[PDB]
Amino acid sequence: KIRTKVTFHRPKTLKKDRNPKYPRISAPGRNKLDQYGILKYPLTTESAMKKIEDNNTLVFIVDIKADKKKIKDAVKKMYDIQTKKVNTLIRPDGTKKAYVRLTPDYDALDVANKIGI
Amino acid sequence: GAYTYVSELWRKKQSDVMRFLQRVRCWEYRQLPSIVRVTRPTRPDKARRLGYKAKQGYVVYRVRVKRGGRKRPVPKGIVYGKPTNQGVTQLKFQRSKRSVAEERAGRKLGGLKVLNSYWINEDSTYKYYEVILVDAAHAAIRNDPRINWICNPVHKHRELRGLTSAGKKYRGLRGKGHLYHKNRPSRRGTWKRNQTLSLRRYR
Amino acid sequence: ARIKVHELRNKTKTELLAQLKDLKAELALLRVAKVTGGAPNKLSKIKVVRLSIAQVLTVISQKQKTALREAYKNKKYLPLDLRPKKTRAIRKRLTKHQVSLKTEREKKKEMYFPIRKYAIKV
Amino acid sequence: PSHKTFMIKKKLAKKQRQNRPIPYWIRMRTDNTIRYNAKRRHWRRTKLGF
Amino acid sequence: VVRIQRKRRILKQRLKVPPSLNQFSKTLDKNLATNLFKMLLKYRPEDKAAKKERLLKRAQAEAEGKTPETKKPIIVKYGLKHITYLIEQNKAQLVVIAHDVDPIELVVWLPALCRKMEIPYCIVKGKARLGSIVHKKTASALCLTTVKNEDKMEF
RNA sequence: AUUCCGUGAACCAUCGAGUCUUUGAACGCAAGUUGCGCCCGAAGCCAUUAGGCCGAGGGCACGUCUGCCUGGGCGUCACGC
RNA sequence: AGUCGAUCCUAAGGGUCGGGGGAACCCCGACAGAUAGCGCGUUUCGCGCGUACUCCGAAAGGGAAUCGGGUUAAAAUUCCU
RNA sequence: GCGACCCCAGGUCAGGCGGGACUACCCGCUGAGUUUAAGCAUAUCAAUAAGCGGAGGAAAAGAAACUUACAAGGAUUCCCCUAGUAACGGCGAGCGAACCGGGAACAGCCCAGCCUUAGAAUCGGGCGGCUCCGCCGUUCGAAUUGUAGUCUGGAGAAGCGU
Ligand SMILES: [K+]
Ligand SMILES: [K+]
Ligand SMILES: [K+]
Ligand SMILES: [K+]
Ligand SMILES: [K+]
Ligand SMILES: [K+]
Ligand SMILES: [K+]
Ligand SMILES: [K+]
Ligand SMILES: [Mg+2]
Ligand SMILES: [Mg+2]
Ligand SMILES: [Mg+2]
Ligand SMILES: [Mg+2]
Ligand SMILES: [Mg+2]
Ligand SMILES: [Mg+2]
Ligand SMILES: [Mg+2]
Ligand SMILES: [Mg+2]
Repeated sequence: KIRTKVTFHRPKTLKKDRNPKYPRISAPGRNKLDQYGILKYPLTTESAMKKIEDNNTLVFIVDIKADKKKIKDAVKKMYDIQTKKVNTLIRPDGTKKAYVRLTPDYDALDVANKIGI
Repeated sequence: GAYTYVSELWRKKQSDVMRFLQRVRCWEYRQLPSIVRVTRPTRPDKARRLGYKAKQGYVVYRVRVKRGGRKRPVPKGIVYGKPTNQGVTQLKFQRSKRSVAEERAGRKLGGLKVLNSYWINEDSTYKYYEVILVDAAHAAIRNDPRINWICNPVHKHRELRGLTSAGKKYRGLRGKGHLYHKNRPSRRGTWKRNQTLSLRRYR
Repeated sequence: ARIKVHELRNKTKTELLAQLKDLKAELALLRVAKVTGGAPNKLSKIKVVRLSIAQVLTVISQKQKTALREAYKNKKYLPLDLRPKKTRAIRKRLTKHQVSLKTEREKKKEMYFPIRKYAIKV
Repeated sequence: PSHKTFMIKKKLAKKQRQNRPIPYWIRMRTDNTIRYNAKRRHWRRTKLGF
Repeated sequence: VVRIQRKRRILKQRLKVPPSLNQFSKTLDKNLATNLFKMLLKYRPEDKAAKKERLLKRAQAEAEGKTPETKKPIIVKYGLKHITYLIEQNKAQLVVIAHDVDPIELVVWLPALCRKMEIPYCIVKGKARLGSIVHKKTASALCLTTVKNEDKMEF
């Protein structure tokens, strides 16, 4: 054997991927954050109604754990409407609120009428 | 028929052969960490007589401990008290060095049970013991009737409760009679029993 | 119109999932009614729908767990969630056979000189 | 301050929710002993001490 | 590990070795060792497969052949206990001791015992080689108690 | 709500089935941060012995025991060159 | 709020592996040591480099990117154009 | 260059174990002073409080390297007595057991070493079966630097009879 480096380096040895005999968890967990759990209920305040009328935007109360991507996906699944952009904030009461602006192809007033506000 | 030969040779500790071997071994141990597993015992006969068996689940760890007394660990060697307690040096730990070694092994290896230990080597600075430990979770141990008692919960941390051979030695349980009666069932238990003031219903 | 657990137990997984989806949609509609100022009759249905959702979920979970237990029956190395819980110390305990293990001399002593049945009268 | 951590904000939200009078119908319950909310807090009287 | 195993050899070389340990540095010559070991290769103990085959043959033939007599096997003996017992009982005819037994207190007295019992002994290189002889990872020592008629002269 | 002569009310009792959020000995790294990483992967989109997007969900701490795989050192030897 | 900040970097320092002490709670802190890994081509294996912490530590230090105009009872370089 | 062994290294390798929590009792360590002595330093407070660890339903102890000096008792533990005694103590203040005797309960045992060598008879894992806290078959591995079996001083090995 010929060594050109004075420093000794640990040789590379094979590693094996885990192949457990039994699964630690019997079955995959349930999807807690589904679309129904993501979308709690729409907001029916005066400001929300003004947003719907003017900016073609819906106002929703959403699970605090939900992100903008999940909110967009849940809105699409629930109401079959595209979203131009989702803005989010956490109210002082601790709940998450989302302003979801629909694309021009969709009418916020018609969507709200279908929802039932 | 060889263990007797080995035992007598190890009894002859001042012989040239033993001195050479112990010198080499002490040098080698000085270069390694304080606690280190050994593949097999270096005193097979002593391990046998202390309860080691050459089967799966038995392990041996070499433990190195510092020599000397116990200096009172007070800052600047200052004692706030009476002259009788003002002493700092020349104070002695109530436990033995082998007990310290077993405690270190047991604390380090929380998943095993310390069965026993024995002296192997020493220099002016260090004393060396080998501790025999048992993996109570192994099927061989659990199915061996002579040792599976160690798996019962009452034997947890024997070394830390002083239940090993060294534990009994330093607790004063290796003798019986007028010279040792105060240590049974324990020194503190005897003190409590003796100090108890019994006030019966009918006095 | 009320949900019966014994009736749910006779349904399949797909039917139970469809019923769960319908109940979730109804619960969402009831929440919308509540936030828009629904009448007390609509408001009272929230408890019923939530109970129905919980019942359906429980039936699904019990069926799945029974299936998993049957699949893992007569097998070693079960999943931890399916292994018996008991307590930590009880789980660590030695088995009855291991407790009863003894040496050959002890077995011979028990076989040769057991405690005899005797009386003192004559 | 305007800069606040998420955990502190959530704790403040909980405190705000807890700071309210008791429902009126609580006083009409059979064998009721609650007269008012004994744990009411005012931002100027007692500080949260966070 | 490398540094310490090299320094151990250096220290053993530097320090004076008492004669009892020094006697283990003089092993059997190459030619003599090769002859002895080629002799030993034909007295190896049966392996697990051979033992199982012989046991099943004996079980099959027990009732049918009415337990026919079988010649006593002639094989090398191993295991420190058994070797020491044979030496003490004067049944051993040749003793072979590995030169690299660790701890060496196990066999440091064996040459003295063999000399006292008038049993010829040799110190050879390789407990691993002895173990290979006896189908084991290592063997502290081996012993021959008897040899075959065709091999008595060379023995 | 309840065939209230009944698979049946209950802010009833009891327990075997099941669910059980963020943490905490707390375990990928941290923390006055819902901050910063890596790995596997159901279903779906078009993509066809080819790979892409997404992601349900789950993994990656330390010390140890048994067994195993992959390796290092003339540390002890042997066979060849 | 992709554009304002945290988030990223490191400062004084803090917290650590191994090692050394310690009855032990713990103490020193990369100092007693087979480091993390990083590039090239690929039958995913080979080749070449590889000085023992790729951790915390700044809403005033360093630093990727937004501007008008308009709009609310209360928000905006975040909402509308 | 190959092979055997030794020691060690890396594995999110297959399967296991450990950490922490509670306080009345229990086990180990460490450890004061207030106070008493009409002052005070040895002593006392106290082998205590505080501090650091480790268990269970009890823990610990336990089958004599004992007590005794007798016409002898016979593991350990606890109660009564011994006894405020022997002893210790600026022999000051104070401190202070044990044996016998009477009761509660009672239980004895397992190893190491010389002793298969006509073959490790021992044990663990995987796989396949079964009346599945275990048994059987097969295959790998551990182990001769010793797993099983016999033996533990009260004995015991070997031999001969019942
Ligand atoms: K004093
Ligand atoms: K950070
Ligand atoms: K240490
Ligand atoms: K360090
Ligand atoms: K900054
Ligand atoms: K603008
Ligand atoms: K087997
Ligand atoms: K034995
Ligand atoms: Mg290096
Ligand atoms: Mg003091
Ligand atoms: Mg360390
Ligand atoms: Mg960084
Ligand atoms: Mg006990
Ligand atoms: Mg009296
Ligand atoms: Mg008595
Ligand atoms: Mg098996």
